[PDB]
Amino acid sequence: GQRGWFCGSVSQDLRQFWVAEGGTISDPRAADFLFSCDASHPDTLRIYQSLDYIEDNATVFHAYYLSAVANAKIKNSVALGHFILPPACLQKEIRRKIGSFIWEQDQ
Amino acid sequence: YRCSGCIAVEKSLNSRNFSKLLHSCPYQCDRHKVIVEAEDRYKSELRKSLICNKKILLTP
Ligand SMILES: [Zn+2]
Repeated sequence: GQRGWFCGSVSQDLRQFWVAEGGTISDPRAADFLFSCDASHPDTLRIYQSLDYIEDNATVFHAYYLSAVANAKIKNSVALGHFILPPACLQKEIRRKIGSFIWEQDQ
Repeated sequence: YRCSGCIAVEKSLNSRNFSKLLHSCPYQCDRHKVIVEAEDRYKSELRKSLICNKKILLTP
């Protein structure tokens, strides 16, 4: 049983794969999996500013998680944590903080 | 190699369980330490926006 929704800005390919394979597939408003290929001004904002996101009851994953699984053997491997999709207002600083060298660590 | 989110392969893990998974995990990789701290900042500011606004008053 794996319910999952997709913001408007998601490739139909990814939605098709979700339909085709997984647990029992369903795609309601609330769901169990929150997928998106965007975090700027799509439907996804309605997650980020929900109380569930504030109270750690909602994590948005990048819908390319499904692409990674489709190009894996079946469903094995492909940990979710790699596809955490944070709010776009954070991403600029997340990249830099990760990319920076040890002699920099600017903050 | 143990590190939640990088070994997040087990079934039943989803968007409701995940945030609590990492927080509960004794050992976290740098990438997820960064993302978590970044997300906590965002969530803090939503809360502090609700409690501050510019008009909301604190009165019994
Ligand atoms: Zn990790």
